Amino acid sequence: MMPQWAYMHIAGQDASEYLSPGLVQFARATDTYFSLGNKFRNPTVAPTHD
Amino acid sequence: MMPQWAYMHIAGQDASEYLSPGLVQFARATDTYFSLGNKFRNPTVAPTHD
Amino acid sequence: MMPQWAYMHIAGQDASEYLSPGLVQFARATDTYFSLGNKFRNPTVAPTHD
Amino acid sequence: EGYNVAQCNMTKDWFLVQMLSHYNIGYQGFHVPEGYKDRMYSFFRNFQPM
Amino acid sequence: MEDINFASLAPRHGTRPFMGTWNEI
Amino acid sequence: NFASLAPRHGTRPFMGTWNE
Amino acid sequence: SKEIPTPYMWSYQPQMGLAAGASQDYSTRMNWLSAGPSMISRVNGVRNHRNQILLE
Amino acid sequence: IGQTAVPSVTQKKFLCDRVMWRIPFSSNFMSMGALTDLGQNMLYANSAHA
Amino acid sequence: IGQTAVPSVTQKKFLCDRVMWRIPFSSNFMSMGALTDLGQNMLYANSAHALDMTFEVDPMDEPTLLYLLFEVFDVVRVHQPHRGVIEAVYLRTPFSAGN
Amino acid sequence: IGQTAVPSVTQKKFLCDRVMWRIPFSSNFMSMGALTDLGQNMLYANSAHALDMTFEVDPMDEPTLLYLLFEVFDVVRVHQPHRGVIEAVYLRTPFSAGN
Amino acid sequence: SSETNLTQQSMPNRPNYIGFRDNFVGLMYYNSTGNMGVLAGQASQLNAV
Amino acid sequence: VDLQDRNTELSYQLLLDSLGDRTRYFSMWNSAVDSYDPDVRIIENHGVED
Amino acid sequence: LYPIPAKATNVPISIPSRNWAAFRGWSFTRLKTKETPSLGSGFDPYFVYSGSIPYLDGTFYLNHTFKKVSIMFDSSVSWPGNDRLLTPNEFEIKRSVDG
Amino acid sequence: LYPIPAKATNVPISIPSRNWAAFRGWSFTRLKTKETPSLGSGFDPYFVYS
Amino acid sequence: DGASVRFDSVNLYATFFPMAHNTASTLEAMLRNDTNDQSFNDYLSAANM
Repeated sequence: MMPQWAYMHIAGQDASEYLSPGLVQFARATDTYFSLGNKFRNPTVAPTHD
Repeated sequence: MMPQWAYMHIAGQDASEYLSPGLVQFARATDTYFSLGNKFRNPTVAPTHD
Repeated sequence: MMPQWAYMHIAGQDASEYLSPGLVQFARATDTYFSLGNKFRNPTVAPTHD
Repeated sequence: EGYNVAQCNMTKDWFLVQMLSHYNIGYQGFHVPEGYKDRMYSFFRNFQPM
Repeated sequence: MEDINFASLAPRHGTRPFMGTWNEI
Repeated sequence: NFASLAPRHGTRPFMGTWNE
Repeated sequence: SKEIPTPYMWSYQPQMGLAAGASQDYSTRMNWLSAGPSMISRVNGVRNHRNQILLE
Repeated sequence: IGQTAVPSVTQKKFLCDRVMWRIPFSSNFMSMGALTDLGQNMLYANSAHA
Repeated sequence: IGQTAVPSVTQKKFLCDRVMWRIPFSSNFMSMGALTDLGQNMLYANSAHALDMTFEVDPMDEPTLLYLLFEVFDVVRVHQPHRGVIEAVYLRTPFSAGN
Repeated sequence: IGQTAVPSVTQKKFLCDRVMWRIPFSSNFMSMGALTDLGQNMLYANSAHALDMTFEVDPMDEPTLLYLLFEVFDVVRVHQPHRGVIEAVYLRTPFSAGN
Repeated sequence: SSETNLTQQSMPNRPNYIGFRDNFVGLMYYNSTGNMGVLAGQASQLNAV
Repeated sequence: VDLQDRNTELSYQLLLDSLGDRTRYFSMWNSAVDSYDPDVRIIENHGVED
Repeated sequence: LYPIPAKATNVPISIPSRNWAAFRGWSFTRLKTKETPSLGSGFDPYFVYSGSIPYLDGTFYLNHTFKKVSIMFDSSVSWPGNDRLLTPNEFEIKRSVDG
Repeated sequence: LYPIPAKATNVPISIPSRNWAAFRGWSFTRLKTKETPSLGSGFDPYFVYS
Repeated sequence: DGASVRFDSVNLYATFFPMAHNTASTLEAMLRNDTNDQSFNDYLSAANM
């Protein structure tokens, strides 16, 4: 059921949305020399209808 | 003369402009698994002055 | 000190910012057949604090 | 029935299944996958009919 | 001997979570 | 068979290659 | 020359913690001898503008 | 081969070495997203499947 | 090798042919921009430093040369104000040549 | 080669196998767009021109063929208005087949 | 010519390809003030080089 | 509607070269492009290390 | 360019106090003397050699001959200092013995 | 340490350019080559004296 | 040299995306509208003399 998938990043928000905005700005500003991208899970989910 | 080039997509609008916007949204929504791009001609026209 | 680096394009504005906006439009309008990009210096500058 | 493919022993469903499940290729319709998605452990890099 | 490229503006994913693949109306 | 973040941008040296 | 001078750079003594003497910025000069007055004025305008900042 | 070629049986086979075979649990065998559609249809069960 | 293998010394070396060794004048050795952070760090600037450098190399048994490049900006600005006129202004910095 | 090298003529040639030669009908020989600028140049439009061409080739000592492709648009539009009906409309231009 | 010279042994000469340098390196004077090239306005001979 | 004044076979050969890498053989369509040994077309006679 | 005598293991260099604003760092390698032309002249009588010229062609080699290098501002300001590297005041490129 | 070949009577030495701040002076003496080891070598295979 | 070929059988295979019926019915209704006619152009588009 989703409460557990959301907490564990199997489904729900992307890292660019669940992380505090302060850290997202830090990552965007330092990404060319210190990279924070490989440390946060981004769910991807197939469509269930139509 | 251009009425026929437009109807036959030798000149005039791009596929993103002549198709109904419903079909353009359908294409954008399904393009990773069902691809509609190769079925619509996009004119390209060289500039005639300057 | 920066007055010389700015005049010589070692720091300061990019070519997209110091060229007259008419020329930036001319370049963007002709770039597929006559290419102006490689004739203007773009500074790149490391961050000095933090 | 003629359910083989690809001038070997493999079948029309199993080949459709392996092409879809590695590359999304098997609908609309079979071709050589692009070299960046054809990794070293991928199907079409390694399939050898004889 | 040249083709002129067909097709729309390529895929966009309708990100409620990170990429789904469905929103149409 | 899996993948993460990193596909996000900010590389311009003016406008900013470090901002808080 | 006399009125848009090149600044004297201060050398340092890290042993003693003092200036080590001074001599001009010979190491940072724009080579204008194949430009004309239309741009030499701009080069002098930069060299003047530098000295204003150093005084401030 | 030649005029005196012997009557012959034809043998067909394949090799597919470095691969490991896959079957996606997705309704149409495609990678629409890493959390598949069928893994969300089958979420809830009275007698969760053998 | 085999049962009768002779006792042995191990030698290790490397080759790196077409390269030219580098040391960026940047506080952490990274290319954060072409104009480095240390080149703006106004200590190694206006109040001017002396530099000494020393290298230890394998003895060569023939006369050779150290090739040392001081990496600097070597930029030109070209102005064309009237028909058939080119005024070009050069600045190489640091290590500038020309009044 | 060597001290007894014989006086010599120098010969030059080229090969270009898998290619097919091209001459774009565009005012400056560039692919600015698929519908070229000269193809829009309504002098050589409606008030229709005759074309003469001549080729000089190496004599082949056997019968051969010039293959000449006149590049044109060769487009079809396909309309499917009802269940099981296909109406396809073809226009090749210039060199249209019909009237 | 003699009975013993009948035993001479020949080796092929060493291969030695010769041609112009990559990108014509060395064919034009660069970074040599005694022979500096010129690009200057015809009537206003300030060298741009 | 087909014309004596058309060449679909060559158009398809040219199309595939633009769509992907013709240097990759695919048995399903019997795609394996005609070639010659480049050391045989133009003889590079640098003799022998004897 | 600086000379390295036959059998010389050490190569000391110094440049007197000057501006370092916008400096980018160092690049270096080693060249043979008989393989390097003296471009300071229109012609070079002592350039008795026709192989690659690593000073101009790229084509470096001899990079593996370096043992170590040190950098020192104002004779006492070892660079980068700040106890950055594994023990030193210098860039130890390679080791003949490693405890 | 600087070497002096057998029967030599002169030892010229030089230091190419140097800062002499807090230099205290010169002290010196003469040693036999036999009666002193090299060190920095972990072992001296030529130190045959004791 | 007598090479020869026999065709014992020829069969048309076809493969269908297993599309949701309401989505397929919707897509058909959009593709039947004359605004959305499919169009194609030969890659080697030329007359072949």
